[PDB]
Amino acid sequence: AFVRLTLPPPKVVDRWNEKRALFGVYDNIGILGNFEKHPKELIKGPVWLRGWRGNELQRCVRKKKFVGNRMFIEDLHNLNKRISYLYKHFNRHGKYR
Amino acid sequence: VKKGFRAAFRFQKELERWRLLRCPPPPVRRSEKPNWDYHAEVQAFGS
Amino acid sequence: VLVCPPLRSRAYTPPSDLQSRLESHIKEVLGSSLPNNWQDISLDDGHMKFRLLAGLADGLGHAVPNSRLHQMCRVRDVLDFYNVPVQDKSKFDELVASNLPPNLKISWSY
Amino acid sequence: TGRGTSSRFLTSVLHNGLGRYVQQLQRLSLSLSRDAPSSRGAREFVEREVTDFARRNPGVVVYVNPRPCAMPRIVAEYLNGAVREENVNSKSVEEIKSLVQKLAD
Amino acid sequence: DPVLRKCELRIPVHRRPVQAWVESLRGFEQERIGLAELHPDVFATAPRLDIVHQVAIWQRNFRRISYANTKTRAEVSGGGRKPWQQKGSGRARHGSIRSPLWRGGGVAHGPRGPTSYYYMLPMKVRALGLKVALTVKLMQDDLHIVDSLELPTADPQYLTELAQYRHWGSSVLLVDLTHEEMPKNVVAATSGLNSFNLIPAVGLNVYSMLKHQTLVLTLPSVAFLEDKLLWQDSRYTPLYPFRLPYSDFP
RNA sequence: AUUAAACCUUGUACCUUUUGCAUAAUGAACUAACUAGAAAACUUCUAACUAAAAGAAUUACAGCUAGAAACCCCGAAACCAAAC
Ligand SMILES: [Mg+2]
Ligand SMILES: [Mg+2]
Ligand SMILES: [Mg+2]
Ligand SMILES: [Mg+2]
Ligand SMILES: [Mg+2]
Ligand SMILES: [Mg+2]
Repeated sequence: AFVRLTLPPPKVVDRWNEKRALFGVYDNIGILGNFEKHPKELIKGPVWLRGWRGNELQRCVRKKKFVGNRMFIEDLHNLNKRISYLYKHFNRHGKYR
Repeated sequence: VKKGFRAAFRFQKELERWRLLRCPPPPVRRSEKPNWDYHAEVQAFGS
Repeated sequence: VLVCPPLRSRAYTPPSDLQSRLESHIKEVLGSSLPNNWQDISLDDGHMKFRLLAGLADGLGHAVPNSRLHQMCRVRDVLDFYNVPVQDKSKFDELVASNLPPNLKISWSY
Repeated sequence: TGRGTSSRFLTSVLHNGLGRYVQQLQRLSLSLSRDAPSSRGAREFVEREVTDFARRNPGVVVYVNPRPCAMPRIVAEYLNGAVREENVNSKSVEEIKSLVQKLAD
Repeated sequence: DPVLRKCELRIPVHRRPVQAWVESLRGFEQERIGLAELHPDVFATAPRLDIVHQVAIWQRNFRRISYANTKTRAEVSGGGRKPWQQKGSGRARHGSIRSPLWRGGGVAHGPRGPTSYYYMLPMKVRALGLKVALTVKLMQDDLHIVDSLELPTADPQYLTELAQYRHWGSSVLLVDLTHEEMPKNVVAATSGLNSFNLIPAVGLNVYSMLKHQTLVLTLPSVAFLEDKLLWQDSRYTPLYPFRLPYSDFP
């Protein structure tokens, strides 16, 4: 194989930037705040998987439910095919029955 | 162009051996090299 | 113009006359002329503990750590706490001053 | 590997046992870090074992040079001029003590 | 005038309350001005570092969402027609130029879509983690109890110098009862300083305490934390979401 | 092994595969990069609280909650729709 003939540039991480310093604050907003807000409400992400977890087939179906009607034609077609592939895998294949 | 700094580092030492061994430098007295105090070494010689 | 006082050392050596200081401090705090069995007297009263421990810290220069504050149930516990010395010398400092044999040499890079 | 490697005959340095036995190990140098988990085991070695070892072998000059470091390294110098370096990264005091005694012998 | 604080709630008879040295940030030499009594079941619980590990990992994972994605062999452009006949050419059999065995093909088992790592520990477990973290700081002399956060001047330099004088760690976490009432002088100083991070009482978390060497707690915040956490034990199981009206819950 | 590179002694390529055998039969000129095990019903292990556990709907004659722990790749002849 081949390896670099020079050392790559040093990578410097500032561990006291604002994002890292205050990471985690308000994770106990509920228990310490009279349960006004559940901590799951603080997650920033796709609408269909805020405060939710599942396997890919479940993830595929959940993406369709929330934004199935606002998706592009090609993206929706690929999602439908992705669901049908996963369905036959998880429900008809695998070592265990 | 792979990730990481370590693979380059191990190779940089491989380059070190290639250059030094192919073209060795002239010998230098042990005094010039690190970890030398004259008095302590003299004591050990007698002991 | 708040000027930071010079940093204090975090090493404490028990004074020989520590007993005289402690007995005098107890007398001053409560004014009972050191009733017999003074050590057994408890520090349950919040005001009593604060006056005693704080006064000793000002004079001696060492104060009970918050972690060890609760275990100072009685004067005897307070007396024992001050008696034990506190050293700021690192374990390396002992090696440097240990007078190691000549064949052993140590150099500090930090 | 026998055909793939060099070989020699049994030998000594200067007829070590004919006259007076002279210790072959000449110098040991150990570099350590004040604040590093990997060198923690070696820091214990310097606290206790190094002093005993120095007196036991008075013909081995010992250099300890604590520095900001990632891997503690021991360099052994013999009288014939041969050098040997062994990595001590994250080794306990028991391992170092046994390892150093092999170098002296 | 010794500032004396005692537990408002009832301590178990067998347990003895822990104590702390109340301090004031107003003066450089105002190290000790009062004495406090901290509830044992909050500041003296048994030392268990697995719960700190459990909560610390939780404060890492549930938020996590990963956006790494790789196309599969069907989503890759092209690869519809069969490249060549099975036999007669002396080459292996392939049904699409876009397969996992082909340069430019689709990944075999790669990251798919956005993934979520969301899970919540039980309510008592995460509350217990806060109690454990509180004791660890107290015993290791990293927790300082203060009456109020008032400072003589807004200059950041004063706050940094004071920490060294009092032997506090480089990174200090400051907790106040409520965000709205916090003094303006502290606000200016802490904002300019990276290591000194100021949070409100409700935003206390295990991860923040682990990252920050020392922790400064105001007296009202200690009472606030003491009630919240000690409510978690001696409580029923929720008939409802707690936010809904309850007979004896704020 | 050897004083000595070769002479002297010992030794039926590899993988897959056939029965657990090959002197078979498949596959490989060589180099670099790429190229195939994925899910938590039941079980085990680890903790929180405990006739109760769970941050609403769930389960319970010691349970309940949370964590960790699992099930691949390439390849037809074809079939249907719509263009050309
Ligand atoms: Mg296609
Ligand atoms: Mg076709
Ligand atoms: Mg095909
Ligand atoms: Mg691609
Ligand atoms: Mg071939
Ligand atoms: Mg197939």
